[PDB]
Amino acid sequence: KDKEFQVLFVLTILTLISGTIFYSTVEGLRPIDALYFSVVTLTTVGYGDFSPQTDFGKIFTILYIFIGIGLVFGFIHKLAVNVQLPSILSNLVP
Amino acid sequence: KDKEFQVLFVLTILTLISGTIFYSTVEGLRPIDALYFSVVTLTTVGYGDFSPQTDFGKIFTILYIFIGIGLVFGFIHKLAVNVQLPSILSNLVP
Amino acid sequence: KDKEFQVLFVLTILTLISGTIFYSTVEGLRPIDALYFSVVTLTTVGYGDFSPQTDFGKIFTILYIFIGIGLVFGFIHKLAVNVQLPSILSNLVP
Amino acid sequence: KDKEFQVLFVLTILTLISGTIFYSTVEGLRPIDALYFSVVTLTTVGYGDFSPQTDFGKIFTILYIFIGIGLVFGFIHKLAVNVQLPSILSNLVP
Ligand SMILES: [K+]
Ligand SMILES: [K+]
Ligand SMILES: [Tl+]
Ligand SMILES: [Tl+]
Ligand SMILES: [Tl+]
Ligand SMILES: [Tl+]
Ligand SMILES: [Tl+]
Ligand SMILES: [Tl+]
Ligand SMILES: [Tl+]
Ligand SMILES: [Tl+]
Ligand SMILES: [Tl+]
Ligand SMILES: [Tl+]
Ligand SMILES: [Tl+]
Ligand SMILES: [Tl+]
Repeated sequence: KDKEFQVLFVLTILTLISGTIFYSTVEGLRPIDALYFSVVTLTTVGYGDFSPQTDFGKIFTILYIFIGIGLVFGFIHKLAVNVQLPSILSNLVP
Repeated sequence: KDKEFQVLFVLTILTLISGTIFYSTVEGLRPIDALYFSVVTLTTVGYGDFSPQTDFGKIFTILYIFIGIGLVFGFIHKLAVNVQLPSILSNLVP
Repeated sequence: KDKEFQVLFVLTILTLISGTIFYSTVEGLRPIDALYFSVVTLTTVGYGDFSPQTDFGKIFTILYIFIGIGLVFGFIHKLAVNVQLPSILSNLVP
Repeated sequence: KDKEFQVLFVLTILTLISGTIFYSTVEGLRPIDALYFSVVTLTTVGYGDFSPQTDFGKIFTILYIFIGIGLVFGFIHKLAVNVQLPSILSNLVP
């Protein structure tokens, strides 16, 4: 639980590393924009201020979403259950 | 349940207060636009009519999403289960 | 189950009726655009091809999302479980 | 489980085939853009770089979302549980 959250954290980090490199290189975004876009994509926000322009970028984004969404939201949840909720409940009492 | 919903309500309010101040100040949005954007972000709608323009805004938005999504949707759900569904079911019968 | 799906269906319909009237009137959208926008909003797609321009539209959209998201996705799910999955499984065998 | 994932995979594929043909034809998108848009829609990302322009496209998109969202996310999850998580856990040990 405290130990499992560390697994999803690495996996998420690795997923975002992959998107940051792909979109910097193929779509030509600055690395910070590429990471931002990767996060905005896999959390399903999708502002569209960055969006792939090339057919290679679109095909990767299809695959990137299907693979990553399940992971990322897995991490958000465990962060919610096993890391966020404790601190909350511990602040309720002295 | 009636008591827990009040916890998530405050926490959500505090999360949206934080986004409203950050985006008003760093991204220069009117306070109402900043709150609207914060809500549109953390519910994962993401119209993109407002989107951060500065690197500081993008880095904060990455962190803001990961922290807040789990909270907000937690509140939507409890609102659904413990506050919305009762009124519905009570209207079914006299 | 077959009976409960009918409840969420009406409630969803009523939620979308409300958005269709509000956005037609306050934001000035054609009624079909207003319904489309209401659906695109409460399912959290959020293309942003329509987005509220007035402060009244933004305040309503904040409230509309928090109230409706929980409902709508409730209906999508029951449609998935109690109406979509049966037909699927019945087609598996003669 | 290994067998059920194959069911959702076909159904998802068929759902995306339908969107690819509809949006190519009615909205006039290149087939690759149409598939990309279908995926970006049903995963609720919604960049809005493509969005339907015709009333027929908007009405279909309303129905397409309500029908498909439940399916697609069903597939993402099973992919997460029954296909993604194993490989993860098997890499943990030799
Ligand atoms: K946009
Ligand atoms: K735009
Ligand atoms: Tl945008
Ligand atoms: Tl941009
Ligand atoms: Tl979304
Ligand atoms: Tl979006
Ligand atoms: Tl937009
Ligand atoms: Tl704006
Ligand atoms: Tl958008
Ligand atoms: Tl747009
Ligand atoms: Tl428009
Ligand atoms: Tl979205
Ligand atoms: Tl866009
Ligand atoms: Tl386009």
